[PDB]
Amino acid sequence: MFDMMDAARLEGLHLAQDPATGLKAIIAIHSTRLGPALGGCRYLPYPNDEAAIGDAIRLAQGMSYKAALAGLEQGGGKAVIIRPPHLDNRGALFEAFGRFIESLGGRYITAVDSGTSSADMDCIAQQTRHVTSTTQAGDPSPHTALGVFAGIRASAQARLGSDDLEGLRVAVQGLGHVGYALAEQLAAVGAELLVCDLDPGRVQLAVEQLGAHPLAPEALLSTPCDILAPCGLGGVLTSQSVSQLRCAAVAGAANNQLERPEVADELEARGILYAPDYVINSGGLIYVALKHRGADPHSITAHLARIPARLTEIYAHAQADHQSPARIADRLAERILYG
Amino acid sequence: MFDMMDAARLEGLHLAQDPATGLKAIIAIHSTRLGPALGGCRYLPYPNDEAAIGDAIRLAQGMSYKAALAGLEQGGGKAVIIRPPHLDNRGALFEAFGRFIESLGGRYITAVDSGTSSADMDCIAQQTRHVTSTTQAGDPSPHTALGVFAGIRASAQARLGSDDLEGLRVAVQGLGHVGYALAEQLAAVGAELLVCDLDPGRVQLAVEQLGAHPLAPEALLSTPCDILAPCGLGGVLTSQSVSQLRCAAVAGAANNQLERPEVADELEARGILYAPDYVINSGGLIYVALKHRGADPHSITAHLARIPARLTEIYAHAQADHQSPARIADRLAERILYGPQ
Repeated sequence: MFDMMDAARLEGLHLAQDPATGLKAIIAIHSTRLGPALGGCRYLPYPNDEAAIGDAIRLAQGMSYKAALAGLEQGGGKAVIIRPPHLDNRGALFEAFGRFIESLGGRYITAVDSGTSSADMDCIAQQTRHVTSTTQAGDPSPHTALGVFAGIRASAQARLGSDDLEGLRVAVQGLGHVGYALAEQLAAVGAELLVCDLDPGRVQLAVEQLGAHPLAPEALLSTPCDILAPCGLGGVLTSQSVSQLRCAAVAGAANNQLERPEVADELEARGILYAPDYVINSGGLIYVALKHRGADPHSITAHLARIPARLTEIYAHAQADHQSPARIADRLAERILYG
Repeated sequence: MFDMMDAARLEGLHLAQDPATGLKAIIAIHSTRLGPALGGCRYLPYPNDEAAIGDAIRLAQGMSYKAALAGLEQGGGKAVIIRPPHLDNRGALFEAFGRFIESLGGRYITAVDSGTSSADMDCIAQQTRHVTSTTQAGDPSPHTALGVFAGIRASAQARLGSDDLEGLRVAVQGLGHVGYALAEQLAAVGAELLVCDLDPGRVQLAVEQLGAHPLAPEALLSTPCDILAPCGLGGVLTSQSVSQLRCAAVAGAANNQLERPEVADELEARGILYAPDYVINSGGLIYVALKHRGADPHSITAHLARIPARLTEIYAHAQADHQSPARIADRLAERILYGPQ
C-alpha cells in the first residue's frame, strides 16, 4: 500500500478490523502540517479492499487541499468503512469505529459522508470526542449553500462583468438540502432559475415554492444558461459533458466535480469559467471545523466571508497565466501543503 | 490487507511513509487486551511491501501469544521498517519512526530486533517514551538464560521425575550471550554439560571455566543426552533432525526452533518432551516489560517464575489431553487472548 500512499503523498494509513462488530475501517491521514486531520467517514459497499483503501487515500488528499485553501488550521483525512452484507448491530459497529478513532488520539477528526448519518456520529461520540456533525450539532448545509451563492456572485463578476444575478439564467442540478437552499437564494435574488433532481417531488416543491423552471436531468447539464451549478453526485464534469456545456461558467456545491484533472483544461479551452469545487463549497467545512475547535465567532464570520474573495483572487491569477483556475488552486494548495 | 488481518485476528495495522527521511514503516498491533502492545522493531530489506506487511502481522500475533503465556499485562505488536537501498542518514529515519510510535499514544512500545540496535533505540528515545532496550538499559540476555534454566528444571521433572539436574547430561547448542550463561548456570547445578558452538574458543572457555565436554558442532544434535538445549539458529528441529535425536527432552533458548508445526507432533511421537520455545525463552521479555513499568527486583523474580509455572501447567494438560505441549500452549494462549475473561 506504500505505492498508493506515495502517489498521494499521504502521511499515514490506519486499518482496523473487528469481527465482534463486523467493523472493517480505514482511516487515511493525508496531511497534518496545518493541524489535526478532519474528514468525513463513508460507510459504503465496495468491490474490494484495495478500492476502499484507494478511495480513502484519494479523498483524504482532497480534504487537505480544501482545508488548506479555506485557511483553516486543519489537515486532510478520510475514513472509509466497508459495508458488511449481514450487520446485526449497526451502532455497536460505529462504537467500535469511535474506539478506532480514539486510538489515534486526535490526529483524525471524523464527520458525516455517504452512507453515514448524524445518527452514527452520535454512536461514535460515545467512544471519542474527535467527531463532528452529531445530531446535536447543526445541519451545516446552509453555510455551504450561502458560500456557493457568494461564489456564483463572484464568478458572474469575473466571467460576465457584473455580480448582479437578477434575470441571469442559472441551472441548479440537484435539490438536496444544499441544492434547494442555493436554489431558494437564487429565486429570491430574481435569477431565472432552472432546476432538476431525480426526486420528481423535490422538483415540484421548487416549481411550486421558488417559481423554478423544471428540466429533465439529461437536459439540464446542457441547457443554455449563464451559470451551471452542479449540486449532485460527483464526476458531473467529464470530457463528454464539457463538450455539451452551454453555460458561461460552472459554479456549484458538489464535491469532486472534475472526473479527471485534465477536464479543467477542457473547460478553460472552451472559455467556460470553472469555480474549483473545493474552494467554492468549503462553507460547510469552515463552520464545522471552527465550531469543533471552539474558535472565536469573529473568526468564523471572517473565514466564511472570504470564499468569494478567494475565488476572485484565483480568477485573477488564472487570467494572468492563461491557466485553468483549478490549476491555480492546486498549486496554491501544494505550496501550502508541500513547500 | 483485511484478509490477512482477519486471518491473524489483528486489531490494527498502521503505516507511515516519509520521503524526506526515507521512512517506510509498519506497526502491527495484534492485541491490546492484556495491556499496551510491546514488540521489537526490525529493519530489513524486503522484496515487496506485501512481504513486509505480512511479516509485521504474523510476528505481532506471535508476540501476543508470547506475552500472554508469560503472564504479562502486555499486548503483542511488531514494527517492520523497510530498509531503503540508499539512506543518509540513519538517525533521522529512526527519529521519524520515534515520531510514528508517539503518534499511537503508548498503544505500542518498541524494542530491538533483527536489523536494529540499542543505538537506534537511542534515537527513537528522543521522540517518544514508548521505547525499550536503549543503551542505558540492562542487557536482557542473563534473564533469558535464567528463565531457560528454570524451564529446563521443569522439563526434567515432567520428563524424568524430578527437577534435579545434578548428574544429568545436558547438551547446549550455541554458546552466545544466552547460550553460555545457561551453560554456566548448569555446571553450577552439578550437571554433565556437553557443548558445541561455531567459535572454538567459546568451547575451550566453557571447557576450561565450567567442566564442559567439547562436542563437534555438526554431531551435537544426535549425541546421547538427557536434555538438548538449542540456543542458536532457529529451525534446528526438522523432520530429519528429530529422527536422529537421542535425548529425552528439548528445552533451549533459541527462537523459532520448530521448522514447521508438524515437528511438534513428530517429537511427541518419539516420546521426546518439547518445551515451547516462546514460553521457555520469555525471560528477556518479562524483564524488559517489567523494567519499563518500573518494577522492584522482587517483582521481576516472582514474574520470572511464570516460565516454570506455565511450562508445568502445559506439561500437565499435555499429558492429560495426550497432546503436544506446543498445541496445549497455543490453545491456552488463545483462551487468554480470544476467550472470555
